[PDB]
Amino acid sequence: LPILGVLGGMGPVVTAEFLKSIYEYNPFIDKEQESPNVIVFSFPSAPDRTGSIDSGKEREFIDFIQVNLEHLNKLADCIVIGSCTAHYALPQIPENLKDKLISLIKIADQELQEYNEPTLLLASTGTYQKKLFQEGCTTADLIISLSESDQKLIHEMIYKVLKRGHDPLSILRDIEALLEKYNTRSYISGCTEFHLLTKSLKLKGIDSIKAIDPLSTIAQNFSQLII
Amino acid sequence: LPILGVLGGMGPVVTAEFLKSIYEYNPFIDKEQESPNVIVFSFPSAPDRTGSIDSGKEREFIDFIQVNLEHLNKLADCIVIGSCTAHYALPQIPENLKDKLISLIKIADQELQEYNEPTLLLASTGTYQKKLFQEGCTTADLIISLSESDQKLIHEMIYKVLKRGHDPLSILRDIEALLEKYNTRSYISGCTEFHLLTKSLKLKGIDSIKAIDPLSTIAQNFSQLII
Ligand SMILES: *[C][C@](*)(C(*)([O])=O)C(*)(*)(*)([N])C(*)(*)([O])=O
Ligand SMILES: *[C][C@](*)(C(*)([O])=O)C(*)(*)(*)([N])C(*)(*)([O])=O
Repeated sequence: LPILGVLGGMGPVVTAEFLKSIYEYNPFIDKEQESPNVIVFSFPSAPDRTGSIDSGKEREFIDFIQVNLEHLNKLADCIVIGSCTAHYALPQIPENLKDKLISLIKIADQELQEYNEPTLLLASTGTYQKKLFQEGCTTADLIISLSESDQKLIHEMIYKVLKRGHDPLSILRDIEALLEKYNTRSYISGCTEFHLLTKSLKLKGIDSIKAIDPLSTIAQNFSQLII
Repeated sequence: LPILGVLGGMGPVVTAEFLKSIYEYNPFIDKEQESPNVIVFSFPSAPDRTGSIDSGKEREFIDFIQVNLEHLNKLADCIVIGSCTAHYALPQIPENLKDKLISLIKIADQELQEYNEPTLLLASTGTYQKKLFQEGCTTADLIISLSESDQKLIHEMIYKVLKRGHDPLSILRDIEALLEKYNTRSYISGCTEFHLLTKSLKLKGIDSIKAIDPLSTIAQNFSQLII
């Protein structure tokens, strides 16, 4: 009966891998009928998120979301947007469409409250420009913001490696480096692509790092979260 | 602009992995905007397909499809059902809903015509009961039907291993065995789960076997097939 709608494609590789996680972390006992009921709107054609801010038409982007939320509100019970940045348009949307919503920022916020140690916000320059975490989280004093320099190095990783579907473990060495620099053993997948990393770490059984990955957190607690 | 709708979840593991293939086999050059626009209805709760035939209510199952096709006809340009068996309900659906459809049986049929050697139809007992390939394919004389005995051994693989998300390569030895028995170096993923195998073979670079996997064939030729 209960159905999740996912407005994704903003990271189509991640979008796919996220759905894969949902069934990985909710494997049925006897019958498939048991398993999670998901709807995925995978639209890569969504106007570039970090590039919609740096041009005149954020107007075009907000429309995209509104249109697709109007659809998903009918077909789903709960709704998730598979892009953190993308949440920046939610001020502009009428409150009725956001009734079913589950903020990736709120999920990250709760996770960080329980973990309760300083944690590095891994996000692109454009994700940071929107200040979604600094405004949105109650646990904001525990968030370590990257330097503008390192935000661009993370922009490289996301777009040049992760988004292109290459092995997430390749960037691991560069991420371990940052973690020592900013002096934590933990990260927030500000940019959703780090769902891909989060998995690859768990797969390798590398427990040295604590990952606050909202998409993992959703997948795992699907049975609870979806009403 | 062009959008594919996928009525899936009949194999939720496959459904996820299929979407992953779409982006694996259509990796963008410069911008993600380029990439494939997909909608996925992943509903595991679809009444058991092989078990809907062996009870009174195939009536319940046909409704499920019709309802979801009515939806997808609005939101998509082309439509695919992520289950071969599931095509057995298409006689009962009004022709207007099937205007956008892409038959997994037709795709398998074309592929087999070009390959043009005897090829083993790997499918469950229930998939066979519906005789979808024997009636649907023009290339039907090239299809080698499994023995009823071996259909149940494939039922085991599908449900006990593949559907439960375990490594598809584990069954490989048992599949190589069948291929030698029925005396081919080729197979048809009658049951869609063998998308999972098809990938795992390609990943390993095992070219000894020729796989007629419709879901691979769709993913690869997305740019062409979707109008
Ligand atoms: C901005 C990035 C994206 O996917 O468009 C990032 N993954 C995000 O939104 O969190
Ligand atoms: C019957 C099986 C299923 O997925 O329900 C098989 N994968 C098929 O339909 O091809």
